[PDB]
Amino acid sequence: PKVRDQEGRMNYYWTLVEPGDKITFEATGNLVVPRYAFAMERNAGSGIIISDTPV
Amino acid sequence: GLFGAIAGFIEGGWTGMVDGWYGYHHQNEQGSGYAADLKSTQNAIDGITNKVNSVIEKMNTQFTAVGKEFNHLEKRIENLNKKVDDGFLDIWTYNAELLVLLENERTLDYHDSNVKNLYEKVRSQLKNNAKEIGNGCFEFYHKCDNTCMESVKNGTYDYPKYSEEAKLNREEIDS
Ligand SMILES: *[C@@H]1O[C@H](CO)[C@@H](O)[C@H](O)[C@H]1NC(C)=O
Repeated sequence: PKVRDQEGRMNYYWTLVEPGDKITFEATGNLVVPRYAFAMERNAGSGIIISDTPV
Repeated sequence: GLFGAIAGFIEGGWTGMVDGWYGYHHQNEQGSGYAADLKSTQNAIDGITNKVNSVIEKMNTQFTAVGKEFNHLEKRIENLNKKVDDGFLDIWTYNAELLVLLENERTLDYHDSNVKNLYEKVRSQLKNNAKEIGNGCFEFYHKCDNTCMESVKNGTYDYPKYSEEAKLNREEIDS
């Protein structure tokens, strides 16, 4: 069924690559390749507040 | 109250005593006035301050984000998370409400005990030299000037120094 004028669908995936590791993308079609990644260091705790209260 | 002094055999408090929680009221030829017993008041302030700090400081928490997010097929764990949040709420609400109720009763009792003990200390000092006229008051059988008053409020009352003068006045008035 059409959602935003689209009868097709697109699934989104993610993964965390450990330092020094290799990630391989291989396809014959239908792949939405990454362009920008993010090198990051996670903290411990915190969450997501959903509110209209201003920062 | 529990010790019978505050709102008991001492019916009311003193608005004219501003320097402490418990104290004395005196009257003699030189006038009248109010003075707090600094020793007992300072002990109560130390105890009540410690009581407040204990109730607050024993609550030490760690960094924590309570909230969790679950999708439409994770309803059971969403309800489990809700059960945990509600269970802590009920435990903390119930304990906090009751702790305040019980500690307020003990605090009012504690003040009642201090007033009771202060009266008993004076009564044990004065003995025959004064008459208990009620309402936490003593009426001396001998003139008690400002210096004599200071001895009582300081716990340094000399019973034998006035014992014979009080004895003569006590024995006549009772004759
Ligand atoms: C009050 O009593 C204390 C008891 O230690 C005594 O040292 C002090 O000298 C007394 N006060 C006066 C003014 O004598």
